Amino acid sequence: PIETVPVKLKPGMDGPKVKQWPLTEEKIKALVEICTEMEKEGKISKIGPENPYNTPVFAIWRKLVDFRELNKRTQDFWEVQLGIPHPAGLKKKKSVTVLDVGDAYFSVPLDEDFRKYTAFTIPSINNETPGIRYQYNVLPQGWKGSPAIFQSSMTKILEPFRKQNPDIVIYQYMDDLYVGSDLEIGQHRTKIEELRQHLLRWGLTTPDKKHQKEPPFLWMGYELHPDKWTVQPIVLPEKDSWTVNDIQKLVGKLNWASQIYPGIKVRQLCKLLRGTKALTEVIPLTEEAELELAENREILKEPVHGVYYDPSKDLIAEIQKQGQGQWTYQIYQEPFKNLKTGKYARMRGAHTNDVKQLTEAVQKITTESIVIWGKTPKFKLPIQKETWETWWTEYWQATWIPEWEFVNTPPLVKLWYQLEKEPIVGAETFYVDAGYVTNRGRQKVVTLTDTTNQKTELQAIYLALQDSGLEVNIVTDSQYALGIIQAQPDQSESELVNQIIEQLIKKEKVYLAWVP
Amino acid sequence: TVPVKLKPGMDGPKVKQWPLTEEKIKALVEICTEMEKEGKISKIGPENPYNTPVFAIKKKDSTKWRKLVDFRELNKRTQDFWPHPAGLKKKKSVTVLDVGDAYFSVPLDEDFRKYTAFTIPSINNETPGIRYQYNVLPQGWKGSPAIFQSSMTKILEPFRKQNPDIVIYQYMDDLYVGSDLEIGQHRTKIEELRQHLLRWGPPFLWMGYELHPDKWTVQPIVLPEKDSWTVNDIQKLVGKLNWASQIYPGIKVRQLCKLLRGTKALTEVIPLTEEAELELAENREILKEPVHGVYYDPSKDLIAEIQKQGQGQWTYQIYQEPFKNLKTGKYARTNDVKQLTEAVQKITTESIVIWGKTPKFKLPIQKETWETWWTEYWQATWIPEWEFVNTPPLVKLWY
Ligand SMILES: CCCc1c(OC2CCCCC2)c2cc(Cl)ccc2[nH]c1=O
Ligand SMILES: [Mg+2]
Repeated sequence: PIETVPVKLKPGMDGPKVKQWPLTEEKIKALVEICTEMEKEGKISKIGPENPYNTPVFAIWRKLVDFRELNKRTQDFWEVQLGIPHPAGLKKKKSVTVLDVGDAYFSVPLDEDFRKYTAFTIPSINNETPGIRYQYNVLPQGWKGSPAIFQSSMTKILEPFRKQNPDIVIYQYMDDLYVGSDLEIGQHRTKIEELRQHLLRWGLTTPDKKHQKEPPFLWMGYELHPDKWTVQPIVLPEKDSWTVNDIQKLVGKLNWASQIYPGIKVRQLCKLLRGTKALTEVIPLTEEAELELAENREILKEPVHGVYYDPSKDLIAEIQKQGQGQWTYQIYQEPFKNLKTGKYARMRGAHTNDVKQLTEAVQKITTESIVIWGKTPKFKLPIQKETWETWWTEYWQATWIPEWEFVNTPPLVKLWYQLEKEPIVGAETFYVDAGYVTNRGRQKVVTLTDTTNQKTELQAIYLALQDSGLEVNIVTDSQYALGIIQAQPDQSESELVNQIIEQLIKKEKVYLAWVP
Repeated sequence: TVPVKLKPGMDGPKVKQWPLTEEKIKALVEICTEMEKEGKISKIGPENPYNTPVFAIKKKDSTKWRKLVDFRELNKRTQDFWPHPAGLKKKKSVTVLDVGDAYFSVPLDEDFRKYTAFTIPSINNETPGIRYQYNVLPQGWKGSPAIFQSSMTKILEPFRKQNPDIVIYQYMDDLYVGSDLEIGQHRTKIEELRQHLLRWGPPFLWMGYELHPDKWTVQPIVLPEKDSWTVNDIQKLVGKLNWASQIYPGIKVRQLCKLLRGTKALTEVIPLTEEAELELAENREILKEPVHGVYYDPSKDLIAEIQKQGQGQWTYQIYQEPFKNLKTGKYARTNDVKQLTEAVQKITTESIVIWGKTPKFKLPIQKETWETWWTEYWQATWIPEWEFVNTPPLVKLWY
């Protein structure tokens, strides 16, 4: 049988001592029949008055024991720490058959010293008589450790047969067990029954081939084939009336697709949510939201599929700017034939620029790839070395991009302006603070309503930019705005800043300096 | 085995493991499988909820991979154990060794073992993950040096009295050997300690090359000495000064600020009045040296900030209290990250040598990046505490 895993209650805690709710005699009757079988099978064993512990049971006729209390008093286990695979990470198989493990918890011994805490009681039907007490010998369904402990076992139980059959891969998941190979249909179906045997050996019953499950595998929002994959077919509604809620879901449903359906855009839809006062509120669709819905609808009407990983081949990641703020990418191995795709809206910080933002996209993809394929892909970016490098070098923060190739695919990212590294001669000089004074005598004093100390600082600079000529030196005491602009942003959530940015793009030379 | 406990009330670490690259995972499987055969570690079960992160770093001048276990959290939860040589930092040459292997002989308290739990992740979550715990003293753990202290002194008693002209300082998995002998005699004397260590149970860290602490420099603040001075020049000059004044309050700006009266054009050149000329020269003198009255509080955390000056140039400062720098330096080249790691490691080694402690860094980088590449260039056997930050413009320009 299986090596027992030792269990303990959380430090300084005793076993559950909870009272059994009354039970309809008809329910008492069904439990006894059930429990007696479990005892006939070894799963539980009547016990004596020795044991003060008790856990409530009730009928649903099936059996259910409430282990919440025991669970709260049970130690933490290295949990199943679910982190599922992503189809793009799998490798193509010829055949993949799954087996449903017949009552696995009931098939795994339970640490002797613990069994006593798993005690429960079946009330006797008549008043003067006491009811039968029990405890578990195996993994109690619904108990805290059962999963961790069950999987753990399974894994040790699968080690042998696994190294004995290299030409086979098994992925464990709850009760499911998936077996794959590039073995001959029969030769594959063979090993499978070879396995089932080995499982039976430790008493684990699996479904019959007449009753097993074969591809496609509709699992966790996915549709899996032996050679390909995708997302469960998604269908967009056709309403006249859209609720904040329907909208919110649609957007969600659209994002989901993004990992494989390139071109999905949710901007116009997401915009619908602004101001909304209730989940049931009907928002009429704007003209551009219609267009978007209509567009995605068409993108979704084409059954695109994903490909599997060929450890053999390289990973190529390609990125594009789907519009200010939006980035699209696709990881492929074979020329323009993906395994996965995706977007990136992630604006880090109020102000930013395409170079920075793109670089951040590289880091996500990078992070993402190590997680799925265990390696970073070679990147193909719409920015050139010189451009990157120029930003790179002059930025206070450290950053590094893997190996990458420039791909001339508009729009190419660039810098619409750069601050003069040195004051400009022949250019007027402005001193800002809300207003400005210049070496040439000019000045403007404006009154701002609702502004904030800092927003005032920018207005000044803006003002100066406006009034100045093609070339300008600007002197400010605001250390903040400085930072902002020195950063060289080309987009901001703050309108003000965008204006400034526009001014900046227009000038021939701007020199910004800071003074106390 | 010695009964070791976590500080009172404290439970064991449950630190997430950062995604590792297939290559590193492989290195780790190879390594760990052998540490198992040799019973240094043992596979654990689900009854162990604890976890510490592992990594595969690279050995300098060796194709071999080194497993690096980030016991940082553990060490913090480990009970304290109940002397740093001020002379070490004075030696001309310091060589560092990896006596990490020494620990692999001493068993770890069977009851503490659970807390050394670590995991080899799997790619794409396709497998559970290989879980293990230590049977012996683990490298990188704070306990090991201590518990081995004993057998460690015994092992060095002979060389120490035979070569009392040599300073030998241990820190975690490293051994610092400093002297003043000729460089040639050093490497020769070093090599001798080696076989004297083999005689009981060690590679050259940092290339088998030497640190030369004595030549360590304290980069003071500097002012632009220049021909003609423009309005801008001065404005910056006054700015930089105005700042530094909080440290060296003997700095006067008056006379310089006078040249800057009136919205003149930035580029306009301003000649310096004798009064200001001398004011600067004084400010210049004041900066020539670190501000007096800055002492190291052994009871305080040692902090370290790094700044990127571009072109492969960085600036760092080690202080415990703001503006009260215990040390400052620069570092020149590679890519931003490689450099940045090399730096931290340089700054740490020194920190150790000097104060016998590792400083807590503030890094000018986005975390996801640091997490991604750092292991690719790291070579130390320890890992300092670090946090990630955003470097202010002025304060970078001031260094
Ligand atoms: C069992 C090995 C993991 C694996 C597959 O199993 C799947 C794991 C995720 C649950 C569903 C089955 C898999 C399934 C199909 Cl349908 C095609 C290729 C595959 N390639 C693989 O590497
Ligand atoms: Mg002013």
